[PDB]
Amino acid sequence: APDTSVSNKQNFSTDVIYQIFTDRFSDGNPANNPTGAAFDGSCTNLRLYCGGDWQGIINKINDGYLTGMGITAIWISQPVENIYSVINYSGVNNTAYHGYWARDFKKTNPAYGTMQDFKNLIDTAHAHNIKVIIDFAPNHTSPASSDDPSFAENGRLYDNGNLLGGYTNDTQNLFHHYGGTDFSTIENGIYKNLYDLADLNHNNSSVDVYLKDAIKMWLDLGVDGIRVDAVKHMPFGWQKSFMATINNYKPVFTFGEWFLGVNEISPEYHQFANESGMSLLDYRFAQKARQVFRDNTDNMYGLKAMLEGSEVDYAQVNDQVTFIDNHDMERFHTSNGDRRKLEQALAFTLTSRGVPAIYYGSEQYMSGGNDPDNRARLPSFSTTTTAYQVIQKLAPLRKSNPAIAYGSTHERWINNDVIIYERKFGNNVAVVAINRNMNTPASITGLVTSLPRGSYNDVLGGILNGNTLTVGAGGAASNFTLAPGGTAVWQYTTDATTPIIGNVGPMMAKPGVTITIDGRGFGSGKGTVYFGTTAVTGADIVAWEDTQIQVKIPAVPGGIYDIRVANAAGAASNIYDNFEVLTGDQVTVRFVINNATTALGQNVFLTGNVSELGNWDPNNAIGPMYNQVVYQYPTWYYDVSVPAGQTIEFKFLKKQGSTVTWEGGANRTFTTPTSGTATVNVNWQP
Ligand SMILES: C[C@H]1O[C@H](O[C@H]2[C@H](O)[C@@H](O)[C@H](O)O[C@@H]2CO)[C@H](O)[C@@H](O)[C@@H]1N[C@H]1C=C(CO)[C@@H](O[C@H]2O[C@H](CO)[C@@H](O)[C@H](O)[C@H]2O)[C@H](O)[C@H]1O
Ligand SMILES: OC[C@H]1O[C@@H](O)[C@H](O)[C@@H](O)[C@@H]1O
Ligand SMILES: OC[C@H]1O[C@H](O)[C@H](O)[C@@H](O)[C@@H]1O
Ligand SMILES: OC[C@H]1O[C@H](O)[C@H](O)[C@@H](O)[C@@H]1O
Ligand SMILES: [Ca+2]
Ligand SMILES: [Ca+2]
Repeated sequence: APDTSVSNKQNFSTDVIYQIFTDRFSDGNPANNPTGAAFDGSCTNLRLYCGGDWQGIINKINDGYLTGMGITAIWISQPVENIYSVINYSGVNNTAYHGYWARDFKKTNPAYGTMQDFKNLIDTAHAHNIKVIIDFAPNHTSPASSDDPSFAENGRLYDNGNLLGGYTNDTQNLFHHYGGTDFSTIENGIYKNLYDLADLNHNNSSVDVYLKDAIKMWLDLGVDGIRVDAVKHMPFGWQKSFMATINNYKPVFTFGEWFLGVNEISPEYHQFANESGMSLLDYRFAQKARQVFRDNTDNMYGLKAMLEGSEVDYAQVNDQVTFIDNHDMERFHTSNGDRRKLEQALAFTLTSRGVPAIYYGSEQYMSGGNDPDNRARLPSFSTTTTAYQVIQKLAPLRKSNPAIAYGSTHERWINNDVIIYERKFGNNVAVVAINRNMNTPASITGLVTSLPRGSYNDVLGGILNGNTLTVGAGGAASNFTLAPGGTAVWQYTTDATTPIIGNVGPMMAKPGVTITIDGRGFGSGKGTVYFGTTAVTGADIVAWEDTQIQVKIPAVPGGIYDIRVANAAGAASNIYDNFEVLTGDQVTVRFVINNATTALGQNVFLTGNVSELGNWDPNNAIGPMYNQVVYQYPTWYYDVSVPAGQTIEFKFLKKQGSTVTWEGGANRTFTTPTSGTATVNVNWQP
């Protein structure tokens, strides 16, 4: 299939995602609406159910509202059955309209629809070449008080109707009972409850296996992507085995939400995108795009620096989901904000690297503050707003122009208010010029691009006041004045003669799994895929065509590999690095070490003999381990994804700066379970 196919569930850079709060989009079936205190048909109480459902999204795909816009992926509210309680928080009544308060991950939320409505949504979306991404929130079930078992549904978790347990009298320890987080540390935020949500205990084998069985069920129903909620609040080791479960079973594009505020750059955030096996919502892009295009607290140099810097800091920048607002931010468009600002920011996101996500109602200029006011019902389904037309013209370029789906980003002209950047992938080029100043025209002189000579028409058709670009010899453009608020997109596409890899998904899997390599110039005839210097040819290449290769990961040792393609003619591609071949299936094991006293700045880490534990390398050791919530110093603990069903050797070490102190004695051995979790409780060997 080509890279742009609806069946490419592994990579979404050629897609434009439309993020839908199911309840707030279209009530296509009023018979499934909540009744009583849980429902507000006027949707003026934004914490109640307004009635929107999966039949409503089907109707909007069918009648061309979503497809007219060029949307090729929808991201909907978590589909699982939620609690039915209307919770009163100091006066306001609150319901599970948002899908985040699960009670059964194997059943649907009936307000949204039946399991048959879900399959009809999947099939209708696919028949219209729309991929379906669902939220999945495995961190917690629902508001619970162990002190008051009658509050809400006491966080109860059911397994396809069968009650597993609740928060009060949790003798099985399905949940964490350490109090609520104050967000002071990542550890604190992981093992304590978010607010009052009953925190699931992923170290409990029943919880571990249940959530992994539940995600496989939704993958069996044909979902094409997963947005994981609260990745900052679950153990990294468990989420890496969770990702290995998905990737070793049916790999689909998975990204998580790790919130970053304005100007916050976090190494942990970047480590998570680079090493977890899922990508992230690109809050670094979103916050800077809002600073430059919305709030004017930064200028185009800030924008250039984020684009240049993010291309390096994210190992796979083409997998990051970009957006200018979403459910956790005030809407981009303000009451007194010029609409041109929204239209430019959307033109910027749609032509930028990564996977653009448009929050529902952006095209209808919805404004609103923070939750719940950014989740109002969308007011109109008008197909003629300028913002609808901006998405309609630019979203198709993700499928048709590989420079926009995969290309590098090159700033070609800039000043405080104007950026002209170029996306390049082989000989495919897109050039985007944006003047954010709504008053001053920009005189552009000396612009050089990679466009062949010609008179390029603005793909936006002058609707954001763009113009034709005349390109002469050597990509030099004839000088022009960029209008106040002007935005223009110029492009050139042609065939790639060289194999060029633009994206690979999944990026972590065991031997035997088929990965998807997308790009251009692979040719029709089966060539060679290199994992390191290991050639994979012939029958292990499951599919080969010019834009997409599907190949089985060879049985190489676990570790990180560069991928490279050589077409049938021996021409080799660029290297696509950081592929992790896992040692096998994964299980999360909790390692607990007692009596590991440390100095200030000295932390305990774990390493061992499998790639998953850094292969005995102190620079790649797992940690720093935790030592405050589940166990307290000098006992340290950490949840680590390790190969299932085997004896690993490992040792703990203390690291402070450059100094590694290994524990003495013989290497430790442990035989990991085949599924479920295990705890290793040991004592520091001096
Ligand atoms: C729990 C959230 O924590 C992080 O995001 C926060 C961030 O820390 C704040 O500084 C920022 O101002 O707001 C964000 C949202 O609260 C984390 O990175 C996020 O992934 C995470 N937000 C998720 C999770 C939930 C579950 O609580 C959603 O909230 C919903 O639940 C509450 C109470 O249970 C309901 O009353 C709300 O109506 C729901 O939105 C977040 O919206 C979701 O984005
Ligand atoms: O500073 C690193 C470590 O040093 C210890 O002295 C301290 O008691 C621990 O709580 C800390 O994690
Ligand atoms: O008035 C606004 C209401 O919104 C929130 O849900 C608060 O929890 C609640 O206590 C407050 O009174
Ligand atoms: O057998 C004990 C030895 O095992 C491991 O290879 C450790 O790397 C080493 O530092 C330790 O001293
Ligand atoms: Ca309904
Ligand atoms: Ca948690």
